[PDB]
Amino acid sequence: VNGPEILNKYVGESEANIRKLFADAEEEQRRLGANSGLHIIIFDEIDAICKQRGSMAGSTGVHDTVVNQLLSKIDGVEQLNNILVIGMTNRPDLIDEALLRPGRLEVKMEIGLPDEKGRLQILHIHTARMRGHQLLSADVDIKELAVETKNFS
Amino acid sequence: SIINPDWNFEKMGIGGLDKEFSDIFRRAFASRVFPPEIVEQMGCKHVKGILLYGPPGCGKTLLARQIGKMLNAREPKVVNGPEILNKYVGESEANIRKLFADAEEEQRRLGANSGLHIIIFDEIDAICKQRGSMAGSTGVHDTVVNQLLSKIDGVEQLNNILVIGMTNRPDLIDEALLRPGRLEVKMEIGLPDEKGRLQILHIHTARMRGHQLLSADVDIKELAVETKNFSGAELEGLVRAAQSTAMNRHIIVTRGDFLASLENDIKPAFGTNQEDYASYIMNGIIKWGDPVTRVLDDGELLVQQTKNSDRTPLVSVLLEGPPHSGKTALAAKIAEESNFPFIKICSPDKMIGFSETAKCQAMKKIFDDAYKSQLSCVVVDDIERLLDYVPIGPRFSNLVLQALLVLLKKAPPQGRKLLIIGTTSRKDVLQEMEMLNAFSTTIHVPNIATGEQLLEALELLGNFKDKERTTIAQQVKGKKVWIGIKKLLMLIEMSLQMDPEYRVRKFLALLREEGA
Amino acid sequence: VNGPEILNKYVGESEANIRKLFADAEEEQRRLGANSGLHIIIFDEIDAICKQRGSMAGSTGVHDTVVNQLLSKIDGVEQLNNILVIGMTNRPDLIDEALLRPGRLEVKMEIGLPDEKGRLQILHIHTARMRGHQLLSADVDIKELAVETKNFSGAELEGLVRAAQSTAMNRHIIVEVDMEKAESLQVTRGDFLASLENDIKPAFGTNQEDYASYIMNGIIKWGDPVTRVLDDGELLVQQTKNSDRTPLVSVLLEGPPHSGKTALAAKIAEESNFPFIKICSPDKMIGFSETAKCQAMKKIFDDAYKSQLSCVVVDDIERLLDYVPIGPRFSNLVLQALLVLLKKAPPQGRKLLIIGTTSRKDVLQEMEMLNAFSTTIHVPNIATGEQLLEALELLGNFKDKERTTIAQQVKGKKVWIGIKKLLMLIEMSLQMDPEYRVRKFLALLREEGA
Amino acid sequence: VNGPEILNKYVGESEANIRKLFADAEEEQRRLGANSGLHIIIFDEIDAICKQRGSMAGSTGVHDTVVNQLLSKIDGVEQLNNILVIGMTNRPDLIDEALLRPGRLEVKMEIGLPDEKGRLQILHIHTARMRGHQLLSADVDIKELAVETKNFS
Amino acid sequence: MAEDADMRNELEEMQRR
Ligand SMILES: Nc1ncnc2c1ncn2[C@@H]1O[C@H](COP(=O)(O)OP(=O)(O)OP(=O)(O)O)[C@@H](O)[C@H]1O
Ligand SMILES: Nc1ncnc2c1ncn2[C@@H]1O[C@H](COP(=O)(O)OP(=O)(O)OP(=O)(O)O)[C@@H](O)[C@H]1O
Ligand SMILES: Nc1ncnc2c1ncn2[C@@H]1O[C@H](COP(=O)(O)OP(=O)(O)OP(=O)(O)O)[C@@H](O)[C@H]1O
Repeated sequence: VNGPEILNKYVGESEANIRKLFADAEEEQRRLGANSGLHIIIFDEIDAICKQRGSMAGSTGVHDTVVNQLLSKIDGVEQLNNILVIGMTNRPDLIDEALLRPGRLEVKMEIGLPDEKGRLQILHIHTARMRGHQLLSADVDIKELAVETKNFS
Repeated sequence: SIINPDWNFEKMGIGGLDKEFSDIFRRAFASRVFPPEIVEQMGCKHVKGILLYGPPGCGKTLLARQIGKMLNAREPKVVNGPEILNKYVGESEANIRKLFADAEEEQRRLGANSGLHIIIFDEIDAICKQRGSMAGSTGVHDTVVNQLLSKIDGVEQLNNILVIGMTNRPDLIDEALLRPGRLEVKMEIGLPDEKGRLQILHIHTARMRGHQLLSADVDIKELAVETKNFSGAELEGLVRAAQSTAMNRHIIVTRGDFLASLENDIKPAFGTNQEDYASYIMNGIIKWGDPVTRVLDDGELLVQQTKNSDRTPLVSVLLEGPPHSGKTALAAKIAEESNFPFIKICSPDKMIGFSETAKCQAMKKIFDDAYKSQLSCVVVDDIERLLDYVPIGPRFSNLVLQALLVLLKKAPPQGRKLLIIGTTSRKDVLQEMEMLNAFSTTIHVPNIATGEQLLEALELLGNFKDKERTTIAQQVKGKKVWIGIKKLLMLIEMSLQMDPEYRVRKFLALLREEGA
Repeated sequence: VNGPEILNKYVGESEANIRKLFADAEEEQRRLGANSGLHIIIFDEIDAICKQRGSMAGSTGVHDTVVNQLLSKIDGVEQLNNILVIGMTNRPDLIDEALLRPGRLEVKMEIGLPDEKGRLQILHIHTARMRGHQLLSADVDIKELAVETKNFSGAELEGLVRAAQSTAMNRHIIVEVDMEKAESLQVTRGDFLASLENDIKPAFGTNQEDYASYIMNGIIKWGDPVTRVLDDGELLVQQTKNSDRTPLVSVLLEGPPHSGKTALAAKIAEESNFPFIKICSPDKMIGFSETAKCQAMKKIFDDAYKSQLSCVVVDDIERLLDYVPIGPRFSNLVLQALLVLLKKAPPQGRKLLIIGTTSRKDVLQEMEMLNAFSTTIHVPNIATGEQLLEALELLGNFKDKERTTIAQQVKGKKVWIGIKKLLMLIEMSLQMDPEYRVRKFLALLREEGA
Repeated sequence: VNGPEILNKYVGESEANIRKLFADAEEEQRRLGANSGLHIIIFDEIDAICKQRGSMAGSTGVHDTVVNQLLSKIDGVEQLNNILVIGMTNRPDLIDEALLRPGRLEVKMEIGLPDEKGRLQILHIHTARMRGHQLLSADVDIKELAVETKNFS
Repeated sequence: MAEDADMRNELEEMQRR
């Protein structure tokens, strides 16, 4: 799911487009208690869904109900053990400690520009498809490409 | 016959909170566990509400799940937050009423002697906010709130309900809904003390201990000593990660040893960060002379002045001087060496490109979080930037200033304490602007005044050696120097990147610029 | 009806569910004209429906239709006399006045907080069955509760009752026991736990323990001036209680900073024995835009006017209106509202007093507020060592030898400080050692004096 | 018409209730047309039923636009000289420009807060039955009461 | 935002033969 797309202007649809992600797995919990299979969820851009909630005022409360929903879902009264939730973004400082605390999102990770070494393995993969063909061999050495490409992603 | 509600509960599932469960129990469940022979002689209406407010963590929803899982009422109709809300009108409210309908049916047909019904509002703060001023004058949530509180204490005189609510912001809820009769008990469960924490960290470990696991070397008392404010659930997060480390250890009969030692550095906490200091103190601290020790032992003095005292729960201190003189670093070192659970920084670094109101809010948040815990030393860095001051024209952020100042003048709750710190590069504008009056005192941090100090600073750093250092010492003989060391270091490296021929002469030619 | 239950997604049935109400009584009115048995209605939280028809700012709702229909059906073309519509709300002003004019709703009687007499009856009811069934002990009569209950309202009044009987019930029940074992013992009295749980129940009006933050250390009688101040306060406060035609009174407690104006202000508020007190202070309202700050101040006073009596304590006015000495900038709206509210006359003999505080009179004199304040008070901070060390005795720290040690230095010389600073001075000096404590204190005391 | 009761969920019924409202009238127009019944309707609280043709009042669904059917029946191609409608409002300006003009709504006039003279006359009407009775309204001095009571109406 | 866009819909099918 892309964050910017589930937000509908008409109230109720925005938050209720989330419970669908969890409902099928909840039904699986009703049927199979502890031996169910996982159901993975991927929030591709979460910082639009979630931001720091307003405090001590009626104002600045816009778009907080969504957070109040999914926080209630992933650890609520119906203790739901079969789902691992992914989140991924580029602004890790906008998001609640209320969400980052253990039980909701246990671990935070960093993935950044790999390095010449990382690029080298990337090039091994995407070249290796051609290696499988074996057509794409022109005495092209990968170290040229690595040391030439310094910041590339 | 009559059926007892709880039936088999024996203080399991939680720990850390016994007084709080008791203060809920006597208020809510005592009237329901008692011989009803004399209850009508007593003329009591069974209370219809419980509220839980607190920070993230601290086990509130576990409490609420326990009461309703253990109990034999066996009728829980949890609400998941704004699940009520629907696009079409009338559905939002009727989704409330289809909760209470079953209970109201039972009560109508079966009377005073009846079973129980429980409703568990998770994150009540979204649907129920204060009527009258909300996202505009009218707002959307008037309907659901006026329905809810028309219903709980309504015309029907209904009993046979228990409404549990959870939230993180107890102030947003309206007094019409919080007053006695609808929701009586508003508990303040917060970070536990070491004795409570030990109970937590014993029950999350007993399921390991029943089987022979967790070799005897680990002592949970030490863990309770070195985990003062983990905000609850980070304890079981620690334990889960420890399971994980032992687990990927025995990979080609596992045990968990020194789990706290391994985990504590890795796990962030609501309280202090383990080490986020490197940004402020990257290169460490070199004491060049006596003023360093003077300011620093003054700091630890003023520190123990908080713990060992009453009737002054906070002491605020400005430690200022000319620019480039390590004002932030000394604050950080005071905080580090002082062994405070809630050390935090409010650096304008974090808050940039913010309107002054949002700046205010990101500054009040941390003080509220400090009011949670027992002790703290908060530090404000570069106040002249935090409240923007520009010499060319007098323009500043009134709102942030006023907030900061009253926050200095804010008596925290009974028992709690603060060691607020503030740094400036300029003090005269504050003398104009009334900030200094609020502060208890001032700690000047002089620039390097004498080359006699400078030379030992250089040997402490360890870059130059006796031969050239003789030359520099000879040149600085008798003259006075006015230099901040955060500028010095820059001059050092700007020297070292020239060859040894003109190394020292570039250094000294740049040095003589300042000259004051 | 429970208010909004009437509303439904389908169009025309929302108001049909209203029409279903009166279509059960109009038949009786039709066939038995006069002799009928008074069909009636009970609304609740009527504000959601039945507000002014121009509410489309934020609402954008069809509820116009609802109020038009009801407003039509009650008076209407057809006359039906045997209808009683009972309506109740906490926010009355949102209503459409057209349904509220006489003939539809003529009696708009509004209930008021129970007075110190009537709460006797309120408590007496809920204790009647008890003291008839020989539960309650005789030592606690209800007057002792009533006079202690300042602003308890209704459910807040009966809450302590229910909770105290619940505490007396709890004692019998008793942790890790497999069963909570209620020893079946009939003896349940509820003797003093009401007087305990007066601690536990805060009302909205005043919280007797919310003064700890302001008065942390209590009041110290360092000298005669503070006695003079409190005397002036009390003889100024008997004014409102025992007068007419001065229903508002307005004072200021000004003085140099760090002198503790707010503290003795709240002590005046206590010793006045008023029902209703407030401390309108910035320490709660921080980061509030000027409009929200002003509307909070107006909520304070619209809460006070409800009461027969009231006192308010405006704390650090200069910060309340965000005064800054350089490049003077000042909340214009807050100043204007704060000034108007001093000379607002409460409607029907209600008595209010305002206790303003600040560190500086000059800005108020320039802002034309001092004459708005009716009569002002100065707070002379400690100007003398002979007063200083007397206060130091009333504290107890810096015992006799240290007292004598500083006595020579300050007995014949000036010392101009406030005691807010004094506390912090002594606490800081006390840390290092007994021997070094007095010279630290004194060199510090000479450092601060410019 | 006790406010809106014509509105109903099934579209076409809201629009079509009015033909039932006018049917007997146009029947008497066509059959036995010269001397007629002169039927009347009261049509209270137009502020609910009529609006600015659906443009205003938010997004009022086309169910709201029953004004079109009303217009066409009162002054459309088929015309009626045998019936008159009445209107009653508290907020006339909210009505569309169309109806208020002649042929549809010929006469418009406020009912104002009456002067002292009219207030005396109305108070006299209510008190008259009691005054007629021998034992009531002694020393009441309705003219004094009138001059006392300034804006009551 | 333009919040409180709450709207209602009507039956127009009335399926019957
Ligand atoms: N007494 C306790 N001490 C420490 N951790 C607890 C305790 N009780 C529950 N936990 C942990 O708390 C989790 C669920 O309750 P939690 O504290 O997350 O609610 P909450 O934090 O108030 O809700 P929110 O996250 O919305 O603030 C469980 O996963 C459990 O591990
Ligand atoms: N007492 C001290 N002795 C030696 N070095 C110090 C001392 N205090 C700070 N430093 C050095 O200062 C460096 C950090 O500078 P810092 O960020 O404090 O500059 P600053 O004082 O904030 O200047 P500015 O206020 O202009 O930003 C650290 O790497 C640390 O070595
Ligand atoms: N007799 C007394 N008169 C004044 N203050 C006293 C007295 N006894 C004790 N105090 C102290 O006064 C303190 C409150 O002073 P307060 O905070 O009102 O001053 P302030 O208004 O903050 O000064 P400033 O406005 O300069 O900051 C209390 O903490 C209390 O210990």
